[PDB]
Order: sequence, then C-alpha cells, then structure tokens
Amino acid sequence: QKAMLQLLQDKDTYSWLLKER
Amino acid sequence: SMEDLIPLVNRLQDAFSAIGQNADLDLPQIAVVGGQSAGKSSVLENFVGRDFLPRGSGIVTRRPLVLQLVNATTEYAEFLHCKGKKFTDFEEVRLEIEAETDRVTGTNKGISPVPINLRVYSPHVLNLTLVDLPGMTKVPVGDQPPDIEFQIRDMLMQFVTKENCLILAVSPANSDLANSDALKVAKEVDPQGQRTIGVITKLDLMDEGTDARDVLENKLLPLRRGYIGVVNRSQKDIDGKKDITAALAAERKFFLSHPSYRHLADRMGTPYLQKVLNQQLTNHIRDTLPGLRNKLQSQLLSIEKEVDEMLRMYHALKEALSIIGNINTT
Repeated sequence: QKAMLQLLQDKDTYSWLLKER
Repeated sequence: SMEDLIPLVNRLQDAFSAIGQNADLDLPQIAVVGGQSAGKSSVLENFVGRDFLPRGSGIVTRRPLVLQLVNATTEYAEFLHCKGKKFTDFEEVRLEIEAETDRVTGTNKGISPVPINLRVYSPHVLNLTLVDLPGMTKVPVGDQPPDIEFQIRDMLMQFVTKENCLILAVSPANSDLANSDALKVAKEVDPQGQRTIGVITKLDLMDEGTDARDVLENKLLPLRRGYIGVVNRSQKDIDGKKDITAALAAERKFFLSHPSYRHLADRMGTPYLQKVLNQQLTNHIRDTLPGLRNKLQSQLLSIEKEVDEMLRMYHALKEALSIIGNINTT
C-alpha cells in the first residue's frame, strides 16, 4: 500500500501519466 | 417551418456521412388515393409542381409508381428497369413513364401490381417518397373481373398505413359519396384531421339526387380543418392534354350552386389544401434529433479525462454536435 502512494508526486508527469488510448 | 427545415435536413445527412454511420432521418412518405379515374395523378403532380404523371382514358393509374425524390444538382430522371438511360427533356420524361404502364397492361382497362421505379433528381426537393395508386372500385368496367375491387384495394393499403402518410383523399363522383374510398382511409389513420383534409372531386358529374350534406357542412362529424372541395380535370380535359393551370378554372363554376358547399366557399380550392399538409411533415424530422446528440457527448468525455491519445474522436464528434444543435433551435 505505502509504495503505491509514491506515484502521485510529479505534476508535470501528470498529463505524461494519463493516456488510455 | 417548412422553409427553414429543407436546407437543414440536407446538411444533417452530410455530418452523418463523416461519422461513418448509417443514420438517416427517414422522411415520411405521402400517398395519393382515390376511386378509379379520380384525378389522382393531377392532384399529386400539382403538389410537386411538374407534369410527369401519366393520364389517360378510362383507367389512369394502372400500376403503382414508387418515386423517391433525390437532392442533386442536375435535373433528370432514371428508371430502375432502364439502367443508364438519359433524357434531359422533362416533356419526354412524362411520355416515357406513360409508355412503361402501357407496356404491361395496354390501354384497355389495365391493371398490374408490379411497381414502376423512378428516381427524379432536383436541387429543390426533400428526399421524399410519393406513390400513385390504382383506383379502387365498387363495380367492374371494361374487361375487369368481378373481384377487381379486392385486388386494387389491397395494393394501396400497404402504403397508406405507414405512420405519417399525408393522404391526398380524392373521392369519385361516379361512386356513392358516403361509400368514399378516400374518406374511409383518411379517417382510419388520422381521425382528428391535423393532416387530413377531406376532398371531394369531380363534383360536376355526381348522379342527380345524392349528397353528403351533414358531413360536408362540417357538422355531422366536425373536423378542425373541415372539408375543402376541388374540381379537377374531366375526361375531355385529360384526352386533350389540358395543362395544369387550366384545370383549376373549371372548379369555380360548380361550387356556387351546390347547397352543401356555398357557405364554406372561402375555404375551398386546391391551393388551400397545399398550405396545411406541409406543416405536419416538419414535426417528424426534429423528433429523432435529440437522441443522437446525447450519444455523441458521452463518447468524447471518457478519453479526454484520461488523455487515451485517441484524439481523433475529439474532432469527429465535435462536428456532428454543431449540425444537430442548429436544427434543434430551428
């Protein structure tokens, strides 16, 4: 669980994270 | 509302094309019905604004003609059974249609259930379906069998039951007026008369001593729009190739004497019938449009919030929605 929270940090990796195609 | 609807309908088809969906408005069809020799073809062609329906002696509508009107730049016609044929002369068009009817039935009292298929292209029309149908009868004439009535009747009934069918109810004087084929069918589908106009034709030929007086005074069974009479082309008229404007002139004379219609004289003529029918048509088109619009909104949203990198949707959908909106506002 604790490690899974870590992915949220990078705002400019935001849009970079999202695509679902 | 008819005037603004026409262009918007063509525009809507184009947007649909882009989506790559088979989505059509399915414009309601209009069918003309009446006793044998009624003037049925005259009524229909007057609405369309052209001479293209065959007319003759005795039996006139001898085969059903299912015509689909197609918006297109050039003005011409083509038959399903005559693949590739080019005219370019609308007087010639009329002649060719007439010829095809003669082909099967002859000019000796006729009848055939096989439809003639015609596509007439024009840039000022709706993608509509109009139907000329064989005249229903009560007694045999010429060489028609004793059961002529039952063969013809069935044939036209398949068109007139279709929801939203503007009925050009023509009623022959050589049959009893209370036994009217036109009034029967018209009343069956649209009892209150939002789009039914009861029309009694050939009034100058009615047998001495009969009339529908109570019904025709709009009292017996009151209709919102009442009844409008017309007097169309007579046997001499059809024989001669009497043209369209001329036919209207004969109407005037009769109406001044008939007891059942003089008080309603100002609500008579062919031209007045025209006005009413158009208004109903528009309603159907619009009703189908909200449903599509909503579907389009839903699809877009999903991908956008997760931005799937399938951005092609965004542009396609946006386009469709704009066209829909404009029609919805009118």
